[PDB]
Amino acid sequence: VKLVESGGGLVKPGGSLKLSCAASGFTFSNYAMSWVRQTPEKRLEWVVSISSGGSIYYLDSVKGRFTVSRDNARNILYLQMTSLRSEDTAMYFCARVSHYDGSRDWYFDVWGAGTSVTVSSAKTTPPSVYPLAPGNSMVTLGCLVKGYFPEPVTVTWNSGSLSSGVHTFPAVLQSDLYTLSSSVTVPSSTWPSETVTCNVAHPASSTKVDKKIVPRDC
Amino acid sequence: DVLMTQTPLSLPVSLGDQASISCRSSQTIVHSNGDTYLDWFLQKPGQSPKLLIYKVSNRFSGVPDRFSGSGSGTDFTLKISRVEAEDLGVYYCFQGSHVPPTFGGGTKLEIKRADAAPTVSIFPPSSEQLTSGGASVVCFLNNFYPKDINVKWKIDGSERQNGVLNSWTDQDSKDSTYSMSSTLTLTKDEYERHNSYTCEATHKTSTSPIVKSFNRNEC
Ligand SMILES: CCNC(=O)N(CCCN(C)C)[P@](=O)(Cc1ccc(NC(=O)C(F)(F)F)cc1)O[C@H](c1ccc([N+](=O)[O-])cc1)[C@@H](CO)NC(=O)C(Cl)Cl
Repeated sequence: VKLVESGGGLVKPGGSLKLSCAASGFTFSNYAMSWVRQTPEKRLEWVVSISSGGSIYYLDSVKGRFTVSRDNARNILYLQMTSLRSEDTAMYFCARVSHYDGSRDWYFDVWGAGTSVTVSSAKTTPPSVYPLAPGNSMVTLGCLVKGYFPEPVTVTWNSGSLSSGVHTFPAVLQSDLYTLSSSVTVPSSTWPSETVTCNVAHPASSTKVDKKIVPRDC
Repeated sequence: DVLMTQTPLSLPVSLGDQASISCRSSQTIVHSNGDTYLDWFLQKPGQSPKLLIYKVSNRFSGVPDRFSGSGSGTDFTLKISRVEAEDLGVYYCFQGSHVPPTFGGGTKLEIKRADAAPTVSIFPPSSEQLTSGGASVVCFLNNFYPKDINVKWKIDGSERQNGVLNSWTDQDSKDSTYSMSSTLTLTKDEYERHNSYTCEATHKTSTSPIVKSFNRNEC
C-alpha cells in the first residue's frame, strides 16, 4: 500500500495549483480519502475528505477555493487549489481513511510522504555570508547566512572535515527572506594557527561560497 | 470547531520511564452514533504521522503493547508503560467525530539529562556586512539544559526587542542538550551610535543572569 503525492512548488499569492495523489496496492474506490496539511509551525490541519461514495467535506477556510476530486479508474486523488494565500503554505499530505460509506469506523491508516507548497512573492536569491570571529580552552566561531531564498542552504566546516562541535540553526523567515547561522567550536590551539572556513552551499542557485574565518579586531 | 488541547507541550522522560500524555476537547467528542473518534498519532522527524491508537483505546496493527489509550467525553489520555528510544517524537491526538476534524497542538517527548549551563559567545558585526550598511550582533548560547532559557539584548543599558531574531536547535542526539542563536540586527549608522551591546540570558543553572558584552571602544 502506497500513496505518492506530487505537484508541490512555489506559487504567487492568488495563484492556482493542482496536487495529485497516486494510490497503489488497494482498491482505491472502496475507501474514503483525505488531504491534511502541516504548517511551517508544525500544526496539523484537516483540509478535506471525500468518501468512497462521493460525499465531500471541506474545511470552512478553503470552501469555494479548493476542489477535491477523484479518478477511480486511474487510482488518483486530486486537489485543485485556487486564490491561494500565505496561510496555505504547508506540507500537503494525502491520506487514506479506513472508511467506506455507512461504516462505523474511520481513521487515517495510510499516509503519503507529502508534497511542499509555498505561497510567496519572492525570487530565487543567493545568501550573503558573513564570518563571525570573536573580538580559553576552546574557541567558538560562526557564519551568518542572511537574506536568501528559497530553502534550503547547506553549511559545512572545512569540507565535512569538522563535523563535531558544529551547531547549525534552523532558518527563520523575516521580511520575506530566510536567515540561518551556524557555529563551530574548536580547541584554542587549532585556530588561528590552522584555517577554518564555513562552506555555504545554496542548491537552488548552485551557489557555493567559502568564507574563511580570519582573526580580526573589531 | 472543537479545540483539542494537549498537555504538556514537552515531556522530559528517561529511557524506561512511563509516559502519560493528556488531551482535552472543548466539547463532547461522542458522535451521534454513540462512538467516540479520538485517535493518537506519532510523528518522528522527516516522516509523516503514524497511527498508534484509534477510537480511544484500540491499538492499530503492529503497534506494541506499551501504548494504551483511555478517557471519555472530553478528557483522554495516552500512556506509554515503558519508553524506548524509538518512541521519541511528537504525539498528536485527533478528534474525527465532528466536522471539521481537528488535531491537538502536539506533545514532544524529549530525553531528560543533567542541568547544564550554556556556553555564551558574542560576535561583533563583520567588516564585510558593515560595508553594506548593515550590522548584526550575534549571540550563541550552546549546549544547555533544560531548554527553557530567556535571552534579552541591551544596548547601552536599555532593553531592545526590535530587530531580534532567535532560533533554537532540537535536542542534540549526542549529548541531549539544546543550543540557541540570537541575532540583533541594526544599521551601521545606529550601531556606531552606541557602545555597549549586551546579550544576557537567564537560566536555572545560575542565579545571576549570564551576561556577555561587546564594547565598540575596547576593540
Ligand atoms: C450532513 C449528513 N450527515 C453527516 O455527514 N454526518 C452525520 C452528522 C450527524 N450530526 C450532525 C449529528 P457525518 O458524521 C459527518 C462527518 C464527516 C467526516 C468525518 N471525518 C473525517 O472526514 C475524518 F477525517 F475523520 F476521517 C466525520 C463526520 O458522516 C459520517 C462520515 C464519516 C467518515 C467519512 N469519511 O471518512 O469520508 C464521511 C462521512 C457517517 C455517518 O456517521 N456517514 C457516512 O458514512 C455516509 Cl453513509 Cl458517507
